[PDB]
Amino acid sequence: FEGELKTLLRSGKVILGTRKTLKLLKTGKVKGVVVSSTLRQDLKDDIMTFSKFSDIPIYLYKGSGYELGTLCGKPFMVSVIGIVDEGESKILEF
RNA sequence: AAGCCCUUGGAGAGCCGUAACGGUGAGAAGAGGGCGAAGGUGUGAUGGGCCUUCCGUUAGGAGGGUUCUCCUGAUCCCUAGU
Repeated sequence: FEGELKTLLRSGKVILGTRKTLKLLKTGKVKGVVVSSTLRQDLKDDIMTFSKFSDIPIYLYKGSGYELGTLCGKPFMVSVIGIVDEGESKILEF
């Protein structure tokens, strides 16, 4: 997973944070979403509800928002990642 | 006003902020808003009560003024922190 995520952020277009990627999910404008396991429960089952209405891949990350933020290189936590453009990586088949 | 809420917005190797601790992608600053102390300002009140002058000096009667610019201040009151 980390191999594709390295390539995804190098060339693709990405959205960090719950609020911005939650609105795009309701209108069906994200290719895919990855969720860390430490996200708040009220927001996690909102992701799962709106995902069944549009057939968008959902990936459940094992770690927390801190080692998900560190993978992106961003100095603080990111709990939800919205994939709006794959770029050239091969992540969207998961 | 503090505090807590609501839309928008989208930040980092940084920004915002306190008397201090601090806050932030689980969404900061910036823009607008909602609920919101003690008190204050009007009305209550050409009502009083306060200072004062003159006459008759019995009973009383007839007038005048009650404005303006600042400072300090609780161990009383309400409001948030830690």
